[PDB]
Amino acid sequence: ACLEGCFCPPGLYMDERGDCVPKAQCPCYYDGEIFQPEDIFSDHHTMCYCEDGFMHCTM
Amino acid sequence: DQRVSMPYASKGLYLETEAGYYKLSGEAYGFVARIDGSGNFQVLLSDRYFNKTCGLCGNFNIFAEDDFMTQEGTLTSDPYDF
Ligand SMILES: *[C@@H]1O[C@H](CO)[C@@H](O)[C@H](O)[C@H]1NC(C)=O
Ligand SMILES: [Ca+2]
Repeated sequence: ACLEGCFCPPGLYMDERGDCVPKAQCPCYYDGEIFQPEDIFSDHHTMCYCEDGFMHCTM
Repeated sequence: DQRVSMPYASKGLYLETEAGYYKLSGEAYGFVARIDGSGNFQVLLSDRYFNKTCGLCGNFNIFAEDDFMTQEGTLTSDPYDF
């Protein structure tokens, strides 16, 4: 719905640590794992990275 | 970081100008680079590195479809993330 509470402007999205931040340093939550904004990441067979909040996996 | 004059020939790398366009030769190390006035990098390279040099200009093989083998070594469909 259209709820009531404490938000912050649209350019800013919420961080875990009480502040809200732009989507530049908005981490990824891949498989639960809280990856930092720049974490290149791969097993032998996959290839994955966190860009701006979304987790860009390939194969 | 020290700006040198031109031409220049240290360490087996003659740094010359040919046809009004700049050249960098490494015939001992098997390559010849150059640039034009507009700016168009070019790299001539021997047959010694056939199926060797893997990078941004791809391998020196015969094929042309398989010459995206990443720094891991992975045939990719995208010419961009490569
Ligand atoms: C290139 O070298 C690789 C690795 O040794 C080998 O697997 C492949 O068969 C070679 N390809 C050609 C065209 O020689
Ligand atoms: Ca090739």
